[PDB]
Amino acid sequence: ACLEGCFCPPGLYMDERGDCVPKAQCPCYYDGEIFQPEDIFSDHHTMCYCEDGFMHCTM
Amino acid sequence: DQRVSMPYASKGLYLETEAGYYKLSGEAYGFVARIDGSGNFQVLLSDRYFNKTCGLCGNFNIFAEDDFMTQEGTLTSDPYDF
Ligand SMILES: *[C@@H]1O[C@H](CO)[C@@H](O)[C@H](O)[C@H]1NC(C)=O
Ligand SMILES: [Ca+2]
Repeated sequence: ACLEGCFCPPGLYMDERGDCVPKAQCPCYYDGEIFQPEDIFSDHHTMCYCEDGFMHCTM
Repeated sequence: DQRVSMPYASKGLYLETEAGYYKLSGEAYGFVARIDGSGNFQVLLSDRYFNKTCGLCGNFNIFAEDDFMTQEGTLTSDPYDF
């Protein structure tokens, strides 16, 4: 719905640590794992990275 | 970081100008680079590195479809993330 509470402007999205931040340093939550904004990441067979909040996996 | 004059020939790398366009030769190390006035990098390279040099200009093989083998070594469909 259209709820009531404490938000912050649209350019800013919420961080875990009480502040809200732009989507530049908005981490990824891949498989639960809280990856930092720049974490290149791969097993032998996959290839994955966190860009701006979304987790860009390939194969 | 020290700006040198031109031409220049240290360490087996003659740094010359040919046809009004700049050249960098490494015939001992098997390559010849150059640039034009507009700016168009070019790299001539021997047959010694056939199926060797893997990078941004791809391998020196015969094929042309398989010459995206990443720094891991992975045939990719995208010419961009490569
Ligand atoms: C290139 O070298 C690789 C690795 O040794 C080998 O697997 C492949 O068969 C070679 N390809 C050609 C065209 O020689
Ligand atoms: Ca090739």
